[PDB]
Amino acid sequence: VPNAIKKAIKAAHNSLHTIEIHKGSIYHEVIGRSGASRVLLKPAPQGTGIIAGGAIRAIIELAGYSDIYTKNLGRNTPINMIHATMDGILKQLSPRRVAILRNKNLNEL
Amino acid sequence: MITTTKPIKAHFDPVADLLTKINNARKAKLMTVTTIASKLKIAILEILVKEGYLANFQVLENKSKTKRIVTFNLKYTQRRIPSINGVKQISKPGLRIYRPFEKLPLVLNGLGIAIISTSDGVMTDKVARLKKIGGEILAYVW
Amino acid sequence: ATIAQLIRKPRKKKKVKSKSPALHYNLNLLNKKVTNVYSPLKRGVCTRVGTMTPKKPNSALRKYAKVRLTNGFEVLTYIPGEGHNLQEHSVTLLRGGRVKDLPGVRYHIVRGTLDTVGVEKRRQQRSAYGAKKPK
RNA sequence: CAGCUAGUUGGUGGGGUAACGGCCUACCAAGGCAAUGACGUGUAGCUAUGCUGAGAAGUAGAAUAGCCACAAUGGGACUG
RNA sequence: AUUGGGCGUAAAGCAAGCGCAGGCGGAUUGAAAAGUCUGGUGUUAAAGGCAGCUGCUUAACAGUUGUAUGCAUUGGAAACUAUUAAUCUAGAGUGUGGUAGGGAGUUUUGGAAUUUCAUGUGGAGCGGUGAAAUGCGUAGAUAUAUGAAGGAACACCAGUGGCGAAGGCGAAAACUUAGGCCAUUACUGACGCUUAGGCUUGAAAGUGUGGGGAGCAAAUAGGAUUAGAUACCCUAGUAGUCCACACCGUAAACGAUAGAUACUAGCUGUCGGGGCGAUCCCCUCGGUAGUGAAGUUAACACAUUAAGUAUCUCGCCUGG
RNA sequence: CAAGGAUAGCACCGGUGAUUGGAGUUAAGUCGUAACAAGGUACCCCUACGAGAACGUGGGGGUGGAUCACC
RNA sequence: AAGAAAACUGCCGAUAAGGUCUUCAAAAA
Ligand SMILES: [Mg+2]
Ligand SMILES: [Mg+2]
Ligand SMILES: [Mg+2]
Ligand SMILES: [Mg+2]
Ligand SMILES: [Mg+2]
Ligand SMILES: [Mg+2]
Ligand SMILES: [Mg+2]
Ligand SMILES: [Mg+2]
Ligand SMILES: [Mg+2]
Ligand SMILES: [Mg+2]
Ligand SMILES: [Mg+2]
Ligand SMILES: [Mg+2]
Ligand SMILES: [Mg+2]
Ligand SMILES: [Mg+2]
Ligand SMILES: [Mg+2]
Ligand SMILES: [Mg+2]
Ligand SMILES: [Mg+2]
Ligand SMILES: [Mg+2]
Ligand SMILES: [Mg+2]
Ligand SMILES: [Mg+2]
Ligand SMILES: [Mg+2]
Ligand SMILES: [Mg+2]
Ligand SMILES: [Mg+2]
Ligand SMILES: [Mg+2]
Ligand SMILES: [Mg+2]
Ligand SMILES: [Mg+2]
Ligand SMILES: [Mg+2]
Ligand SMILES: [Mg+2]
Ligand SMILES: [Mg+2]
Ligand SMILES: [Mg+2]
Ligand SMILES: [Mg+2]
Ligand SMILES: [Mg+2]
Ligand SMILES: [Mg+2]
Repeated sequence: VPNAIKKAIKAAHNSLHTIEIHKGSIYHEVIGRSGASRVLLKPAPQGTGIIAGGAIRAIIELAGYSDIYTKNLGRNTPINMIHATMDGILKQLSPRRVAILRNKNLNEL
Repeated sequence: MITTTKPIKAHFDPVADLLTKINNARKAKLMTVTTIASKLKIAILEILVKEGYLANFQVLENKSKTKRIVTFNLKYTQRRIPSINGVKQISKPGLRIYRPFEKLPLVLNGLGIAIISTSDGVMTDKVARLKKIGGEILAYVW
Repeated sequence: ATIAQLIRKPRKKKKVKSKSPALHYNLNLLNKKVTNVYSPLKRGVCTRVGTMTPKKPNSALRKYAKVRLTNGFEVLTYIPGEGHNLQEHSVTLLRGGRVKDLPGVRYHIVRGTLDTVGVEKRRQQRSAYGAKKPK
């Protein structure tokens, strides 16, 4: 265990992805797919807390996000749950970048 | 003027025809596509270019005025990644979706656009909310 | 499948079966009809007691018992606890359960209820096995 | 559970009913329902509601409240 | 699993086709306003439900005010669907012009090869096997040469192939007949896709009647092997395999992948029509294969002939 | 007019029944070794017959078959 | 010079029951 522990430790240190938060939560509802694992993430009002359980709850706490609605619609393998959760959070679109591209006004309608 | 060489065909359902064309062009990084022109399809393209997902949409007619085809292009940035992320049609043939104004959907918390044709042709979800009138829901575009 | 296909033949839900079916039958006796009324626990006489070996992983002598519930249905039941008194004609009260090793038994002989003396010399888990207070 | 229905379908004159009405009568006809499920079987008082569910809904129709039906079983009528 | 699932290898695409009713469905114009949206009015009993307040020592609880959901009627909206009145050809068909096929049925014909019989030569084995033995042979077998009869199947051609919806189709000819590909300045003008029920076809085995029977061979007999052999081997051997007319309607009936429509890199083959004109090769339109990225998958793998991006319709699946 | 009674034959549903058929569960039994490797006769599907039994053989259908091989 | 080269088959059946074994990363003056 000690060996494998520190191995995975350094491993995550190497592969670290960058996450952006909006008011502590996730901006838009998203479904993360990885194999046969599908994880649904939904924006939450400030106060509900992390309604996640298992791999998703660990990810949400470790990412920084507070309020988050989740449901595991697929398998219960921790590796695939982490894969599906990270895929859903990485495909997220910022409210800013969209309009920039889209040639609109910052967030204005 | 614009000439072609290939025959232009279209599926019978005018919303998902466009959606399949758009998704395939987006996935394959293709730019110029063609399809048969209908007033509903023309009108839906009218609201999309004001909201900014495609650049141009050109409809042409024959010398006899019996057939028309609209040829639109997508808005790719310099690095070649599109503005459309995903399109999904709700009111497919057979099962038509009717939602009142109070139950008008919000696509991706307002980032995407919902196409709703209430009584004066297609209209985006936000302006539909402004008019406090609802109706037919064509497709989800984000 | 398809909207038209499902409109014609809707989705039929799978059924649900009980685990203690013999416990939900009440005989009126005046008409001799069997109605389906759920009941927590019922009563039954006894028509055979002895030993029977278990399934595969577990091998040990075990006590079983046949019963004739208030209604007209016979089911094999296991004699729980250590020490027994059944003698081919002792009333008993039965509840739900499932002994994994023995195939067919799906009820437990409630201890210390009618003609079954509670297993004495029992402290821990004395409520389940019908025992009062040694103090 | 694939045919069911012979006062069943319609008209005529009359009677009866608080009232319309094969509700009943005599005559004249042969229709009516049914694969979009008649008919038959089994089951059950219905609803507002109770419990559960993010929702769509699932489930039981405690108490109580609305409506219906019943008063040992099966029929008839008086009074009003 | 309408929201909210799947059917190549895990349960699940009927064997295939012709298909009525049903569902879905090209483009444009006009009307109506049945869906759809919206305004007004009525109602949806009270209690309960959610929000606020009060009263019980606060609560539980009780009261209090607020709080929807649907239906009907009326007044408008006309984008889509539905209805009706019409126009158009791009869908689908028809004709003309090119054209490839073992597509099917009926009737005739032909040659190798086996068997039997007939006639010669001939003289001791032949046959069979892991090794042998039943068996055939001086009544002259096997072999060799010629001839006759009869039944069944059609070497080579024959394929990194063709046709049909599937099962299937391969000697030659005639008659009848089905579908398909390419180009259309022609024509009708949405006549189209799917299909519950229904109808047609549907390998081989099997059935009934009447023929036929060369070879082969379930069942059966014998000789081997074996601890035993009702099996694998050998020698015999009936039904059957064949034809006509009637049934049976099942197969790993498999591309383990329903049909239709639009789009999505490329490369290598091969076949057909068309364009050029020795082949060869180039291009176009299609059919049949290999390799292969995005994409999909649990993986194997699929990948323009999808299991990819999507729609319509039908069939089917819900632990053993 | 008519509850009820008697007679009469059909219709539907239930219980039980000598005897008998298979089925699951099971103790370690009794005869083979059919399948998984080329499982020692490749396997599997449909069908007909036969045999203590798994199964054998004939006809058709498939590779969800091994070995084999090509510079 | 274009060669090849060739399989071959006797017989060969069975193996009583239930059974360990991963303790753990908290992380270390
Ligand atoms: Mg009742
Ligand atoms: Mg739920
Ligand atoms: Mg009540
Ligand atoms: Mg009650
Ligand atoms: Mg009483
Ligand atoms: Mg599933
Ligand atoms: Mg399967
Ligand atoms: Mg098939
Ligand atoms: Mg099948
Ligand atoms: Mg057809
Ligand atoms: Mg039709
Ligand atoms: Mg249209
Ligand atoms: Mg109320
Ligand atoms: Mg209250
Ligand atoms: Mg000869
Ligand atoms: Mg046959
Ligand atoms: Mg014999
Ligand atoms: Mg022989
Ligand atoms: Mg016979
Ligand atoms: Mg079958
Ligand atoms: Mg086949
Ligand atoms: Mg491939
Ligand atoms: Mg079961
Ligand atoms: Mg074997
Ligand atoms: Mg052997
Ligand atoms: Mg074998
Ligand atoms: Mg014997
Ligand atoms: Mg045999
Ligand atoms: Mg066989
Ligand atoms: Mg034999
Ligand atoms: Mg065979
Ligand atoms: Mg020997
Ligand atoms: Mg043995």
